[PDB]
Amino acid sequence: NTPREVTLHFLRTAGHPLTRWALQRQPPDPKQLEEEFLKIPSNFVSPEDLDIPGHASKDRYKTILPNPQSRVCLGRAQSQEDGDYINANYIRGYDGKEKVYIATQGPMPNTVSDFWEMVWQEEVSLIVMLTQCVHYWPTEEETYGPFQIRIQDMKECPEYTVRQLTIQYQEERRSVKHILFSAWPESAGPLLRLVAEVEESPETAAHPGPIVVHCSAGIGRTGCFIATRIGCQQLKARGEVDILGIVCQLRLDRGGMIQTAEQYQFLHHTLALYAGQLPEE
Repeated sequence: NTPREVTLHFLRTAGHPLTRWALQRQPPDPKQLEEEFLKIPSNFVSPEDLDIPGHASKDRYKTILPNPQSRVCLGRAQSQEDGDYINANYIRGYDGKEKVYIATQGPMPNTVSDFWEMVWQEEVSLIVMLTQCVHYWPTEEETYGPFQIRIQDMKECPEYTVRQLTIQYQEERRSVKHILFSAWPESAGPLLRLVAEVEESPETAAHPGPIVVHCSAGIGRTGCFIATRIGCQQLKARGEVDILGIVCQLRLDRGGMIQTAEQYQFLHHTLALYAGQLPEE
């Protein structure tokens, strides 16, 4: 069978379930975790696999491309702009539940309207931004294509900034919550606090929409955050986590999720911290 079907077979059958006790008390050593990560195929799509004319000006990186099986197709809200193309994929969440996250690259000045279009059509109530990219949100009030965004409220937390945005499209207004994480990491503390912030965030849309997560390329820091979230959900609900199975399921939705083995080993560390933080009850 073809190397492409070898890739698909590995990402569907590989799994290393770890009990809450094994993750905390006897975890795989870094050498084993590194070999395990290196076995996982990147699942990158080549420019030859996409037949979407005029997409290259929309991409930040020519090598990092959205998988066509699960990419986000834009609607027709924009007039001075044809094409349904955005560098973004739908990500399955806990138990392979459909469209729980959208992993996307950092918006370029020419893709800012495309980004706000996605937020509107997908009924997104929450955006998580991971950084240490152009500012696509206004300081007070800006118009981006057919969309008007206004800052309603802004609070400063020791680790992330929370903005309450209102997106306006003709007669319709929607509320979107925006969290900007600053420290991305040295420690996993701030990351679990970010996850708790996401967990405490109410749905503000008519129908539950996916959570937009981005960094710059939308695969590295984006991939860790989503894997942490699902991993926390596995530990809370089951008492075990299959980290290898999570990463593999991510690679199927978007190629290249989690770039480095350091990120893989930190992922084990974060979920180990979370396990100790669970109710006693």
